[PDB]
Amino acid sequence: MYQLHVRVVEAKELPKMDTFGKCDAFAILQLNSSRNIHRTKVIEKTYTPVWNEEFHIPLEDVTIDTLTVFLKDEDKGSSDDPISLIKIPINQFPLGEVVDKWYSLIPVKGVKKGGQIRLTIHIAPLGATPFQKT
Ligand SMILES: [Ca+2]
Ligand SMILES: [Ca+2]
Repeated sequence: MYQLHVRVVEAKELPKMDTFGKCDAFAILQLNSSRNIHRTKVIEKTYTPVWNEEFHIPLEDVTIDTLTVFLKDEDKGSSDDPISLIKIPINQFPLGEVVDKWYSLIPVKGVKKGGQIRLTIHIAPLGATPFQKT
């Protein structure tokens, strides 16, 4: 068994998602199509949100698993405003290494730019210390 440790650090270059505002940005993490979803806090009225939030997701397969990262803009009614997403194959991360990297998000229809998000990702055997080289 292996575990995927993910620090959702920050994002930048976000589009304007509110006609009289900026972006009320939060991120969502999903392994494969698992119903166990992880969400950051919202950072209100910014194009450069910093969350620095850690999540720990059990992996079912260290090669075929995929991490989908959704970026969204929180709005005032019952729904939010999708911005962009990226699908990150898990096989590209060397086992036990802590990889700090920026990822260009692909914007949804009707959004001019998708932004970039910084993630620290670390696949490690269960019980090993998160975010330390193994
Ligand atoms: Ca909006
Ligand atoms: Ca908003």
